[PDB]
Amino acid sequence: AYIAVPAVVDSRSSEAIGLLESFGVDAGSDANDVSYQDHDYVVDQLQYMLDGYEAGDVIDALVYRNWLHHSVYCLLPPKSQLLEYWKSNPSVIPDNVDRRLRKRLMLKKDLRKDDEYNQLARAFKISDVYAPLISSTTSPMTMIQNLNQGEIVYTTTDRVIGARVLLYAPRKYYASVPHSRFNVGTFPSIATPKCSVMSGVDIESIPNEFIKLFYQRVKSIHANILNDISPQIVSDMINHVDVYRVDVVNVLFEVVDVADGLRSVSRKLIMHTVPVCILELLGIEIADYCIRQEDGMFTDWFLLLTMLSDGLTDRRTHCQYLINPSSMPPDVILNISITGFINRHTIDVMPDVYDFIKPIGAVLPKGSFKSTIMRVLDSISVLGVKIMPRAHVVDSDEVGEQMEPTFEHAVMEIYKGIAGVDSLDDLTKWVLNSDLVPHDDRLGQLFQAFLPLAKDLLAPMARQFYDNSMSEGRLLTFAHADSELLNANYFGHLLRLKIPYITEVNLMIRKNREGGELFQLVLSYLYKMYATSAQPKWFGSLLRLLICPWLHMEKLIGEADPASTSAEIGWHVPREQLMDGFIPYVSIRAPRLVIEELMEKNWGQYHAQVIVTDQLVVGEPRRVSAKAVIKGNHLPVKLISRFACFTLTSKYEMRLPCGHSTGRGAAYNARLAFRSDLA
RNA sequence: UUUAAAAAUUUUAAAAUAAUU
RNA sequence: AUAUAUAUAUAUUAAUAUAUAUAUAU
RNA sequence: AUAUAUAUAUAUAAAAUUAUUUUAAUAUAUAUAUAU
Ligand SMILES: [Mg+2]
Repeated sequence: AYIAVPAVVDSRSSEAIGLLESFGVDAGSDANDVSYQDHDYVVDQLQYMLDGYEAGDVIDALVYRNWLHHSVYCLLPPKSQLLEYWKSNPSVIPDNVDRRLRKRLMLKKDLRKDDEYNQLARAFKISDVYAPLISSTTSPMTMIQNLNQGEIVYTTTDRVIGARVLLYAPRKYYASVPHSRFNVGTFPSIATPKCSVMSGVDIESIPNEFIKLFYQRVKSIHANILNDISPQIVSDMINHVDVYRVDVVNVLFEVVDVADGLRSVSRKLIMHTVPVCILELLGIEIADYCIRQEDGMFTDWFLLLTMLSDGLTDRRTHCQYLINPSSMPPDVILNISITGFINRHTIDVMPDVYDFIKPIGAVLPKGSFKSTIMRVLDSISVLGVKIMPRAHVVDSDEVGEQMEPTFEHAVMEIYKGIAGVDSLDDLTKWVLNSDLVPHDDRLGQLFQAFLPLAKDLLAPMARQFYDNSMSEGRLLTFAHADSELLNANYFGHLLRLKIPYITEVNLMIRKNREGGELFQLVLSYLYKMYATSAQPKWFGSLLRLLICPWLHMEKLIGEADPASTSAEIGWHVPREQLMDGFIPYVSIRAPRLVIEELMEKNWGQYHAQVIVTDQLVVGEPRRVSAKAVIKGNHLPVKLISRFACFTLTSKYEMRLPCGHSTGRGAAYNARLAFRSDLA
């Protein structure tokens, strides 16, 4: 038998990870008959072969492979070096080769200029000697056919796909498996009657993007002849822990209005890739739930779910939904009822944009729940780590509040430029009519005045504020539009974000804000008009990274020794220059065997000017604030491998638990240095 | 009966000088 | 005695900054 | 923890349009002619 899965299957590691409990199969037992297959090199060959050929030809060829039929290529050097190898060590010559050619190669002459051997080599071709010879222009369908029928195939090129490539001659003449009745691996085929494909995982959620292309192309042409089997059917047929790889499903639920004992389904939705660990933690299963529980504010485990995922779309009309944040009708979600779970798979929580250790700027619209998400995020501290303290995050209003006329006060006086308004309430009435969605022309006349305030005041103030903030440690900073972080030249990762709710209603729900609620809302419209359209991309994309890796590591280092499983890596200054103390800058947490490996890495080729001060901090541990400015290069994440759970924010500060006296401050030209205990 | 029209192609890849965006 | 071209032959392949180790002194 | 001398290694400076000038021995030896 043979089964194909949407994932890169390997015979070494895929047994360790399993992949079958991954996709949701109950293979767990003394099964030892589901033998995997090596498709790493096959994916690499597919990528290399799409470079020259066409995707349709390559995929429609590779689909007709009999993966349970062992075979192999072996490439020949070109004709010249081939003949050189025929000559030297001549007792390997196939008998097809011409009698004259063999009789002339068996001679010990220099072969400098043999008048007849030159002709005999000119009229010699490789294709006649070795029978199955693929081509330099094979037009690959015969490649897969010849791999299907036979044991060895002879190529004169490297662009081949289907099996491994073996060398024919020694390296000089070139330039620079048992079955188990339940074989599995990627790349479905239709070679036999027993090839099956495991359904249950959507096509748009496949993460590899080459397996994804292969599946799309094969499933749009061979839909009616493929054998689909779900994870339950596969289960019935059968019957250095990596962090940042989490299992995700999505929840199927509908809205219910249980008034006076009469159930009434109202709407059906899909939560779109909440991670499985959070559903396990919160104890979510098939039952009814109330998602407010008091005073019309969400119960906040529901808020955590909605903020840890992508967004929910209606199942009737396949479009996004954006559930209502208020508690006023027409639409109010007060009671839901989860009904099932569909496609499960792993994803890489580490975004590709994040490779170096640097600050993070998360742009959100105005009316989002930034305050409540901060209140909910500052509490988590898994292994005594405090993954996101409240002091490491920069509020969105801070850069505008630090001005003599603050920014919002500066824009409140904008009604003087209009032809005639005479008051802020008349401005809010002249802009949007008797609901939101203001008049676009009037909003444009207002934006032409709002813009110079944002380009001439806010940008110059922010260009200094973000520098001052970057000096004193990594911080997670928010904003109301990417243009704020782009005009003011912001350093760090620029993550746009978005929330699954209607943010414009929060601007009416919240009361005690400067100016009327209508003014806050018009201000949000102006920021949204100053936005430079680009994909906001689902706020949960960040919170999933923030939370998920720690929960997994808590299973591995839940009970080990804190001294043996810990570390900290900061800027070092020698015991002199007191006219040793290091600023932390990072706090690693990982098993002992990886701390041993991190203990020996360089960590010293990274420099920065640390400027210690003499100011005291109200916090308990007696410590003095400091600063630091990296010079040359930034710490890449590869050093802190995928097996440790580090922190993303940190303040710069030094503790002084010896001879308490703060003298004069200074700059010292620190050097990075690993700092753990004995372990 | 002897003479003659002859091809005006490119975008010419790099290295130095000068002018410009 | 010098050089140029003619035929052949032969060999042949073409500023600043930083890091590391040695030594001497503190 | 540092200073000086030494040795080794590394990083840094672009694209386009226009016009002009230069890019088939490397060397020697024998036989031929010529010039100084
Ligand atoms: Mg210019």
